[PDB]
Amino acid sequence: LKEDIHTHMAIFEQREAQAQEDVQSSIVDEDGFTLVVGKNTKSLNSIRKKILNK
Amino acid sequence: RGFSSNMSHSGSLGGFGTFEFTILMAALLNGGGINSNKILLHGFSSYQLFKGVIKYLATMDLCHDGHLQFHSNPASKYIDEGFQTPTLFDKSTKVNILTKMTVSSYQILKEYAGETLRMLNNVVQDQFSNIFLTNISRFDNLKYDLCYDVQLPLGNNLETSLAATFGSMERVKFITLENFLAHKITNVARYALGDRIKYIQIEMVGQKSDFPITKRKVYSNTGGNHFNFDFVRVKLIVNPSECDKLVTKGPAHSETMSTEAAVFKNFWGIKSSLRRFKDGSITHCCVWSTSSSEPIISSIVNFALQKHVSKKAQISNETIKKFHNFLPLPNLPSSAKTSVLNLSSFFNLKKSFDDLYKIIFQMKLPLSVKSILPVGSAFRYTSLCQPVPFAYSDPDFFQDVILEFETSPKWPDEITSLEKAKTAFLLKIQEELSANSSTYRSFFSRDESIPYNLEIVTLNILTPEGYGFKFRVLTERDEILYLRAIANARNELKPELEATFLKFTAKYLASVRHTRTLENISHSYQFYSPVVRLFKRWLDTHLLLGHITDELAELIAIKPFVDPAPYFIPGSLENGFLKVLKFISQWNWKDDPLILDLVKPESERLTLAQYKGIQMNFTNLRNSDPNGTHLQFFVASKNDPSGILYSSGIPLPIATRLTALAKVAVNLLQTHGLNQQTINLLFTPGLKDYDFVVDLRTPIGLKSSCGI
Amino acid sequence: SQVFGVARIYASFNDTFVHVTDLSGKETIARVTGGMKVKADRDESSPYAAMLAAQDVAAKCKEVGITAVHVKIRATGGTRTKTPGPGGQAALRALARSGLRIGRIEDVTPVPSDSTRKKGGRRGRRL
Amino acid sequence: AVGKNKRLSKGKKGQKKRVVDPFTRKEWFDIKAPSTFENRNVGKTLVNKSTSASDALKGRVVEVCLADLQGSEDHSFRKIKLRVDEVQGKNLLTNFHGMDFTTDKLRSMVRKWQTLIEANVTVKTSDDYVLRIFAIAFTRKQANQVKRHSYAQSSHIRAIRKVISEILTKEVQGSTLAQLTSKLIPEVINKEIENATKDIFPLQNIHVRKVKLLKQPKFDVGALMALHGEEKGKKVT
Amino acid sequence: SNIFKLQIDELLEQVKLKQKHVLKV
RNA sequence: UUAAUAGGGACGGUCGGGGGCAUCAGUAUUCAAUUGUCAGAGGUGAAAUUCUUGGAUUUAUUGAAGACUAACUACUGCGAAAGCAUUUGCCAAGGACGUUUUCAUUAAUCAAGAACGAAAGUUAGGGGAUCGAAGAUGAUCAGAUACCGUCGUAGUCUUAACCAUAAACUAUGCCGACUAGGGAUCGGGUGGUGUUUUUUUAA
Repeated sequence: LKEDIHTHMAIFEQREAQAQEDVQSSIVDEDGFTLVVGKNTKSLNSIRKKILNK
Repeated sequence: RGFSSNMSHSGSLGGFGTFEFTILMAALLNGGGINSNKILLHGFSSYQLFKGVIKYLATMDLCHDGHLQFHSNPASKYIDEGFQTPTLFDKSTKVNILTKMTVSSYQILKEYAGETLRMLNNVVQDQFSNIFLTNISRFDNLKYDLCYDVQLPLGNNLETSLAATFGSMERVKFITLENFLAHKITNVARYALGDRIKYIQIEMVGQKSDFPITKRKVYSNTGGNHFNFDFVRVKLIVNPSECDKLVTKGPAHSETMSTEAAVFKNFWGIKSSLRRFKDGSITHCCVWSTSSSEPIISSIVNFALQKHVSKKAQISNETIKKFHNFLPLPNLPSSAKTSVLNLSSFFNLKKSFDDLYKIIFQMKLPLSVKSILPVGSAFRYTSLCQPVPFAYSDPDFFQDVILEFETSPKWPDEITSLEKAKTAFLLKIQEELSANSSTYRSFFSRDESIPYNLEIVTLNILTPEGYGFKFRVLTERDEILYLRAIANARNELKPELEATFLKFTAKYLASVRHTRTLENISHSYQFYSPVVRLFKRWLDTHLLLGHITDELAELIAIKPFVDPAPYFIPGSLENGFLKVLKFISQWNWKDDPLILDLVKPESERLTLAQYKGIQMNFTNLRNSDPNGTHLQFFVASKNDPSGILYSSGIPLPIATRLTALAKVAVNLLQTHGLNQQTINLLFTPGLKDYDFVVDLRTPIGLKSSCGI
Repeated sequence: SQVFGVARIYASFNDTFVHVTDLSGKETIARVTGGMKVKADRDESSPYAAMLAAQDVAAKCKEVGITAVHVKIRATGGTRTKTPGPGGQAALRALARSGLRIGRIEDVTPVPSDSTRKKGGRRGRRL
Repeated sequence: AVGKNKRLSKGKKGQKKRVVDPFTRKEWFDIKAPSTFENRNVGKTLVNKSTSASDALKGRVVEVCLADLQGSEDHSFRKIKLRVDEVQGKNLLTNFHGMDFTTDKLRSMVRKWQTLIEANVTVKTSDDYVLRIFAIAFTRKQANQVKRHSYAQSSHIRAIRKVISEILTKEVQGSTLAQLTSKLIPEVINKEIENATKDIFPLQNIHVRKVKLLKQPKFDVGALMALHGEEKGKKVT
Repeated sequence: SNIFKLQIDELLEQVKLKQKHVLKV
């Protein structure tokens, strides 16, 4: 169990870290539209879900 | 309520008929108050006329302190003085109509009037059917907690001693020996039991009132023109608070033995003793010994009745004995002597938990522990077998405990990551627990109760005292992730995901509330603890616990107590259990919802707005599910307003089987009275209607490791 | 083996009350003041009155059986001074001098969040 | 003034004599605390012997510091009131009756150049024990703050007061008093307030100032015995 | 209250004795 | 024709111990019930009226009444001024900021008159805990403690109207320009930044 948990947390932290950088990296569309990302946002997948939810 | 105008000094409950009801109408329509003011006005409707008298009988006392006088031929006046017997005097005619009322029956009458007045004032729930369209007199056991049948000796005439005891002095006072013996039995039984009981009724079984014209007096087969009865039955309403008291307190010691002390020593004889207590008081007292098979009352009534009425009488209540034996006897010291109302076994479990409860807090963790909430069955006094040290074959040995740490924003937002963080907590809890406290043993286990949630891991702690505890994390993020789970699911899969959420809250969120309320309410209902196990034991014999969650049985078993109407709150194992079976027999779960106020006896009571909300839920559910295939039992309360939490997922065949056995059980009691043969028939499974039956035998006997 | 009391001292500007009780408080064990122990009223607030007052209860304290006391010192309070006067501390000294085991010391002077007008008036008092 | 020169006062004629030492009749009685506290021994008390003793014993309230009951100086500044409810064999069973802090700690807490926020709520627990809670918090400056004071605007004080009130109401409603007291001892409640108020503002020294029990339901000896975790006497041979 | 009143009236008419059996007695 | 770093109004998020009507808390004072004990309690520079063995003062469990918001309280905030410090809701009102929205000179000064106007005072009801002009009474010994003590009317609070006076002070008409630097604070706005924060409920 110790090894299984340790591997799983490490993989998650890398993916979570990468996701947070992607959203807060000044995303700009090919037509020069700069996506607005709020502070504390971590995943772009979450942003899409809000647009769908609302 | 089984009330008639017939004689009651003979023993039958009655004397109060229409005439005593209607005559009391006129007295109150002509006055009735302590100021001779009218209590009933002649313009009152049928409801108002009936209400005041149900109120009148309930609160004004007509037997011991106070009596009412009226004029048939003059305003009726309530006098404070009492004649020590029920009296509604009539000065115009100089007759007391309430002469036929026995002292014992009057309090029973007053109890019914008061408890109906409470339902009459009730506005949340309709009580029309209970007050009027429910017969509580069909079974004595359902109506009365304990029943003892006494066989008098030489029964073609009573023994010379017993006939001598009646004597010349009592013919004038009591015209018939049947009347005299009933008063003798009531006085000694009432005096012997004292505060242990609320009401006592003595009934002459097999008493006839009609005889052929060819004969002068009624003839009983046992009587032989001497005594018009077969046998007497002592029926009791026991008081749970002091029913199992080991000692019967008596008058205090003094220089000169007082009259109360005189009757105290004479009545119990050798059984009486003068004994001192820790407080330093010296009083005359007598001793009893508790037993796991019988109550203290059976011992008192036997000894008291034999000494005073007849040394040759035979007292036997085997029916209550069988139910006590069917309750498992734990493997603890002095188990046989322990009473069925004792919860010492559960308390020792709590103290062991308290020791571990301290160790966990002082331990240092990355997140501070918010609270630890025990939620196991034994913590709410409901486990089928009482906890036993090291008896780990009991399936209820490992008690669920909910641990919740302080709110943090660092929880994984992925649920499989969320739990692997949860397990990482318990892993650390295991490590320092092993180091600092080596006397405690621990191991991990997986849980699959929540469907599809295959990562849950729980720590099972084996305490040095010999008890097991199972620990699982609660997280604030966990709930909303499930709410996130339902939202993203495809429309076809959403009904499946909400079912997963339903069992999650059943185990984690609502489980905490269920134990908190039940533990507190159980104290007031002393006999709830014994009955609920025996009901669960009954379910297990018929193979129903496997589909019935433990909570549903508990909510079913508590209905006769929070809602005892038209009956009284049970104070016996046999009375409480049969009432549960009766309710199931007459419960129409397709059209009638089951909703309870989990409150102590007269806040958190359901008021009208919350009440109406719950039926509105039932109607909406039944609109979509009229046949009830998806859901059968609608059990709701303050804790569960949805009403589907603890009754979801049961197959329809099991639901009908539960009601089927109850009706046949009631029909069995109707056809054949309560006895040893019936009780065994109730508690044994048919196993024939099942299409195929598979027999298993374990390699070793599991009783001794189960604590039985 | 250690039975506890509560030694309550009320140090007013004109008098000092030394009152020893049980833990809960209704039962008085011993109550003496400076007026008990002095011949002139002007010296009731004097520390000398407090000590001979405090010593008297301590002997009476050992009589009933109480061997330790929790000290709850206070002043007159209200719209008057908040701090116990020299008499209060002197009594606390004597209780230590008597030998009684002192458990805890707390100030329970009544502090008003809002006080009615003082006796002095606008121009003041204590001239 | 016991002086001779002191003038006689009116009361001095009628003087009842000390012909009875009161303690000759008084009987000592032992007090016990609920199982929630580690140290059940909280001393003893005395009453006149029964002619009864119990009637005076019921309603007895004793106030005691946690440090004695918990055996830790971390709670030296907190006190609990325990009310006697049942007596058996000279052992006085008590129940939680109140909580409060020492005056010195409250005075030391209130300091200049900061804002004092206090919130109170009237709420009942699941056992129908109606109670009133008082909570206090204080503003604090950040690590890099250069402003002397850490005042918060009125809208912010109201926002904090709304958050704190919600938490206190939630904790009391979804718990029993015995469970409620179990949370008071570790001071867990303060930790959720400071995290609940965390995104709003940094607060320091968050504490539940006082607990009052406004009403009580019908007394239940059965419940009382359970919280404390019957006895035969001795035959006179 | 109106529900209870109508429930009384329904209860009565169920238990009212049939007038024909009166005339017979 | 401009759209005055004239002005009006709008609209957006804030901001305030601004105002009124309800509502909640809070100790403290006095009084009352119960509870344990006993000789003084009170007050002064020192004492005496006064209360007290029907139990004073003091101890605790409460309850009732009327005022009023300590500590947090700062060369800080709001209001034309006088003034305004507990929580929550309702009613409207207002300064500043933002505006690539709107009128187009609608402005400055000023008589009579009007509104507000601390505390005290007045008419007629209510309330009356505390404080308290007046009046009563104790003591009238000693100069740093030399005017104190007890009872206490009107008043202190409020309702509907009068009275319109303050060292109601920048001891200092109003409107509008220009004529030095410096950094503390309050409200708003703009940019940057990394700590505290935090996550698909919202905010």
